Amino acid sequence: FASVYAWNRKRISNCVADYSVLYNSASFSTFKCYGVSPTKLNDLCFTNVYADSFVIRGDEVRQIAPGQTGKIADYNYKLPDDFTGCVIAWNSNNLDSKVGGNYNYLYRLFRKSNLKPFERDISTEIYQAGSTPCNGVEGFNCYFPLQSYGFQPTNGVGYQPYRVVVLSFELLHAPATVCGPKKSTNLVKNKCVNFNF
Amino acid sequence: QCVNLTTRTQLPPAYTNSFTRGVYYPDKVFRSSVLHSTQDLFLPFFSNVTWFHAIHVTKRFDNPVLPFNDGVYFASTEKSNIIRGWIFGTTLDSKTQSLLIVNNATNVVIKVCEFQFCNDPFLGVYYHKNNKSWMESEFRVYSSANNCTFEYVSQPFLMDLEGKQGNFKNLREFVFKNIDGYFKIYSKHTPINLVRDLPQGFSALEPLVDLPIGINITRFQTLLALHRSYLTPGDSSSGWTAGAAAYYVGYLQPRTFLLKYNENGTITDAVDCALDPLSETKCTLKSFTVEKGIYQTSNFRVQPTESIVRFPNITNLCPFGEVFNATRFASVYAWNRKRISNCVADYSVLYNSASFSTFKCYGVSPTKLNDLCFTNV
Amino acid sequence: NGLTGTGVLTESNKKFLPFQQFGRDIADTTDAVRDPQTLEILDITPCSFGGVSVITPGTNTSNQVAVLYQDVNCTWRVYSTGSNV
Amino acid sequence: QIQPGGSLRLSCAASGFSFISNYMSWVRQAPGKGLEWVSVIYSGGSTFYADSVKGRFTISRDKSKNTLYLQMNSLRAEDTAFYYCARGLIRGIIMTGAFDIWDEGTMVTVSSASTKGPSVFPLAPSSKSTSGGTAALGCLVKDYFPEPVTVSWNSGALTSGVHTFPAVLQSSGLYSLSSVVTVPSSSLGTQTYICNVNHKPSNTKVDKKVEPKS
Amino acid sequence: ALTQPPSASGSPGQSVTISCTGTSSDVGGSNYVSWYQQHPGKAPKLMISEVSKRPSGVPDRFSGSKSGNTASLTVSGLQAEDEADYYCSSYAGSNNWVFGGGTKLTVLGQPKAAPSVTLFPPSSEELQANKATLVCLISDFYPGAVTVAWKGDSSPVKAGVETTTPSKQSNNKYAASSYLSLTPEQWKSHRSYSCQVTHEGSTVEKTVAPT
Ligand SMILES: *[C@@H]1O[C@H](CO)[C@@H](O[C@@H]2O[C@H](CO)[C@@H](O)[C@H](O)[C@H]2NC(C)=O)[C@H](O)[C@H]1NC(C)=O
Ligand SMILES: *[C@@H]1O[C@H](CO)[C@@H](O[C@@H]2O[C@H](CO)[C@@H](O)[C@H](O)[C@H]2NC(C)=O)[C@H](O)[C@H]1NC(C)=O
Ligand SMILES: CCCCC/C=C\C/C=C/CCCCCCCC(=O)O
Ligand SMILES: *[C@@H]1O[C@H](CO)[C@@H](O)[C@H](O)[C@H]1NC(C)=O
Ligand SMILES: *[C@@H]1O[C@H](CO)[C@@H](O)[C@H](O)[C@H]1NC(C)=O
Ligand SMILES: *[C@@H]1O[C@H](CO)[C@@H](O)[C@H](O)[C@H]1NC(C)=O
Ligand SMILES: *[C@@H]1O[C@H](CO)[C@@H](O)[C@H](O)[C@H]1NC(C)=O
Ligand SMILES: *[C@@H]1O[C@H](CO)[C@@H](O)[C@H](O)[C@H]1NC(C)=O
Ligand SMILES: *[C@@H]1O[C@H](CO)[C@@H](O)[C@H](O)[C@H]1NC(C)=O
Ligand SMILES: *[C@@H]1O[C@H](CO)[C@@H](O)[C@H](O)[C@H]1NC(C)=O
Ligand SMILES: *[C@@H]1O[C@H](CO)[C@@H](O)[C@H](O)[C@H]1NC(C)=O
Repeated sequence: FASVYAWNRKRISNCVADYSVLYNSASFSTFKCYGVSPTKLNDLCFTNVYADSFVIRGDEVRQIAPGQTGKIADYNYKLPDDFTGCVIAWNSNNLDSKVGGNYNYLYRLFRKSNLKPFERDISTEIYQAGSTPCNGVEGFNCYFPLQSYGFQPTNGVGYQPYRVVVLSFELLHAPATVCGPKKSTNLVKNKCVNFNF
Repeated sequence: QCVNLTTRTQLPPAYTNSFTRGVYYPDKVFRSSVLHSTQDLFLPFFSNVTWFHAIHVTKRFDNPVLPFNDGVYFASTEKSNIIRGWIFGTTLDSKTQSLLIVNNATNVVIKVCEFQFCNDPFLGVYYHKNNKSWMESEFRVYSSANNCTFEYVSQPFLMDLEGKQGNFKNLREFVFKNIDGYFKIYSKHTPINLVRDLPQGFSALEPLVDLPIGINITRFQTLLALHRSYLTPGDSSSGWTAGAAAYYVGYLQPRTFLLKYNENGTITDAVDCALDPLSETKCTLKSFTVEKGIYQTSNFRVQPTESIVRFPNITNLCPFGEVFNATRFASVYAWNRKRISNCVADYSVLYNSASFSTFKCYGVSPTKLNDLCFTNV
Repeated sequence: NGLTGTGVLTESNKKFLPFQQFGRDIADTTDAVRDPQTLEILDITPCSFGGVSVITPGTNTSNQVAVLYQDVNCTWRVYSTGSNV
Repeated sequence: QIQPGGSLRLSCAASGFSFISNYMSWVRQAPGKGLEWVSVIYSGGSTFYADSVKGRFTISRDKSKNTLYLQMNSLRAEDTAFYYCARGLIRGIIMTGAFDIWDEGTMVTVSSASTKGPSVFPLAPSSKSTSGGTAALGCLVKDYFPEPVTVSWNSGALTSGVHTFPAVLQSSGLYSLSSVVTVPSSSLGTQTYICNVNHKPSNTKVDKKVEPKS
Repeated sequence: ALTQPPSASGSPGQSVTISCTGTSSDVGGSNYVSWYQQHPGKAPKLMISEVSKRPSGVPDRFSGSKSGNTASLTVSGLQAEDEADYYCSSYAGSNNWVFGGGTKLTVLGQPKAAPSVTLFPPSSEELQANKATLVCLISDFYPGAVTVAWKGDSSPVKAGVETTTPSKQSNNKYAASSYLSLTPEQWKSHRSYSCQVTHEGSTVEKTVAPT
């Protein structure tokens, strides 16, 4: 996947959304939808589908929600207050950890201001905590703004790495291309019918 | 390949009026024979837009760095394809990510990576007489492009690039918005026949694209094309001819408009419900015609000019390290209770010392914790 | 002290007891406040005030209009001044 | 002691260090002048050194246990000083820029020649030292390394006016001092005034008589 | 380095000031100025933090301020025992970290004393020893901020001189000594030398001529 400070964003185009094929391949343990109920997912068509993905600590999974504070939600990944998609996260200690620690995963620790929703800050300029500048060297009151998680395999759960996918989309209003597993019928005109368009 | 141009004359800026320009379809729903009231980022009616040109003979190649406040209405009157695109960003100097929309003579290129832009970015067309052709020669925009995130390249084509000598025949209008990491572009092309001073009329811009770029934007700059031929001796920084084009820039603000859809579904007119009291009444009446009389409008409003904050004189930081970092806690049947007095609540200092995994507030939202004062802590 | 708002601040004659910080009117809006650094009382007055009417001869005849500010006395809180006041 | 061109290991304890903003500078002090900064280590792995030291000294922290190492290499014998471990003071994430915990330091001496015996001269009583009823005479004992040295007057007899001044450390690296005593000017040469010089690290014992100038 | 005057003292139960008067870009161009304290034998102890702040302990007689390129300390009330050195300190530009010079702070409850000076020329045996040393002894000068200057016939000299730091005697006043290195041909070259000592503005000098 990707680390959280430079998070990936994949575009989901014209395809069929059958999420039952996942029933035998992976469990989740966090799966929350926001603009829509989970019982009507395979009955709708979705307009702008995007899939963000990253890896965070197990304790920070609660931060992936609208209206949150903390290290991830302040300046690593911010959701809007009118969010619509679904948030999914699963434990990944058997994959993304190794003996001695896996330092391929980073996070931002210092910033001047909070992020706006759905922006990305991949700059590595040295954060100035003091009044005197420091001209691009680390030292007195100047820190490198990115740190690494330490993922050794026997950690307390919640220090173990979690993979998080955020599904973003829209409903009705515009043309869609995803749809669910529903099957179509013929067009009956000039009669009273229930319809699903 | 990056030059600082010269042989440019000095002039003050020019301004113009926007005669009810810059309206776009605010959703993707079809409406017919109706008047719809909508609030959004619009260009106010009869606004003072800024005017930029480039006519040589006097040379005038305007492409300064302009603010991008809340959105931009951009209009271009041309005949020979001089404006080619824009660059958007905050510093434009490879310490931050920037967006580039450009039109080569063959493709449209959109790229959102780390560019090192020049002081005078441009393109350049060369004109031969021996060979019967204007051809695209220079592309001098950036020096480097390191950590790209988004990229799109259109299907190939070939533009004309040929220099005309008549009057401005093409008007192209764009609206640029940037919200929730989406860069939205609305566009409209119109055939005109004009000499200067962006015209009057009404045409609604249709949605062009939404790019998921996710960057911060506060400034932007226009990309113009240059002309070089056997009559431009120079060396490479004085031997250029400008051409002929003009473009106008205005800024959007949040307004309420009343749009009119004809029977075919086209927006043909609009009322700016905050331009005058007359328009206030037109808009509260939901009609374009007002009958003789006297009408009550809203009370007289005054807008705030400044923002002030007044907190008490507190210097210390709260004991975050002797509450969360204690050595030995208490058992639950005899639980401890510490009194928090006059101190500063900076809970960001905990961001690198301890994770939590349960943190729930009850009377207050977590996004307003460092904006309040607390009484009995 | 965390309480946000909009208005005009003026020097006050109210005098708070030491355990008081805000003052409220009958509609329960905050109309007085003690400044937390200078310990002086201030009154907070709203900013919008006064009715406005527009007189038109009909927009099917002209778009000339007149405006009546029902709370102004000129001998200003107006949108424009033009001529013929 | 260590001859120049050597090396030395100075170690201290970085208890509670891995949090960022935890500077642990090192500061020297010459025996008599005053304080002077030497080096600094920042907990994000950054090292910085003062001038006139740079390239010869190196900090290499042990992230294994907790121990902090300053390796001095090729000492120039103008570094003889107490060396302190100054731990910083932090106001949250902001380094305050002051050192609150010290450690009493280690004495680091750099010399040469090892040891040496004193050279003695008698400083005669003179009219330029004479004033009215009294005149002063003494003994100058100079150029010795092994610090503890003693000079008595007349095998310990005279205790009046006998004052031995603190030894001085020259640029040559050897000590020197002079002990003087006043005695009535009527008694310039009259009685015995013999300074007994004893050097205890060596075995030097010499008696020198002081008499008025010829 | 920075500058602070090496001697300042006053009556017990009063206010004494100490100026640090650095340049710009360490003291004027910053705000991280501190003050320490070193009793004669112990480690330094942080006495005043940034500008004007205190740790715990540190009884509120000590105060600090900054007025540009000069920060200053002020002790309001000498109890009996605040004799120290009081180094001021600052963070300079590039992680530099500069220091001060140190000011002794006594409290002569009685009346100042006069530095008794005594000067000796190189003995005869030393003349025969192909060398020469002038000996300047200072004694009994209560308040210890003495300094010394050496003189050839008319000019000052600054080479070949060593100066002891003041040392406390039994009577709890001070003593010091200085040595001048000379080749005997330079000893007879100049017609006379002298040692001068300055102490609280006042000055006393002694002089000797070769034979
Ligand atoms: C174009 O002109 C600009 C000045 O307007 C030149 O800018 C400086 O560039 C150097 C690096 O080469 C920087 O260190 C300076 O800080 C810049 N100063 C300013 C005022 O910008 C630029 O070098 C010129 N480039 C060319 C090709 O002429
Ligand atoms: C809060 O701090 C301000 C300064 O930051 C203090 O204001 C001073 O007030 C005294 C009145 O006794 C004036 O003489 C000073 O000139 C003020 N200083 C400034 C910079 O304006 C204020 O006193 C502090 N609050 C309290 C309760 O003391
Ligand atoms: C020392 C007690 C001071 C209490 C101040 C009173 C109110 C201010 C509330 C602060 C909430 C602190 C929670 C820490 C959130 C960090 C989230 C994370 O870990 O990512
Ligand atoms: C956008 O960039 C500007 C640079 O001037 C910066 O001040 C601002 O904080 C950035 N946006 C956010 C939301 O921080
Ligand atoms: C636009 O604003 C400028 C600002 O000074 C002013 O000079 C100019 O007259 C304005 N133009 C119009 C048409 O109001
Ligand atoms: C125009 O620029 C894009 C940017 O990479 C490039 O891919 C394209 O090939 C260029 N046009 C032509 C005709 O090569
Ligand atoms: C036209 O001639 C120019 C040289 O004058 C050459 O660079 C260019 O490639 C030629 N183009 C064609 C189509 O011949
Ligand atoms: C951007 O480039 C820098 C330097 O080449 C590199 O350190 C950094 O990892 C790059 N960004 C990403 C997301 O890899
Ligand atoms: C749409 O309406 C216009 C007049 O407003 C009319 O000229 C045109 O024919 C209509 N379009 C059609 C034919 O659907
Ligand atoms: C408390 O802080 C110390 C560092 O001072 C750290 O080593 C320890 O792990 C912390 N313990 C808790 C419970 O925070
Ligand atoms: C007002 O305009 C309408 C349509 O243009 C017209 O039918 C009407 O007659 C006009 N009013 C008068 C009084 O003529």
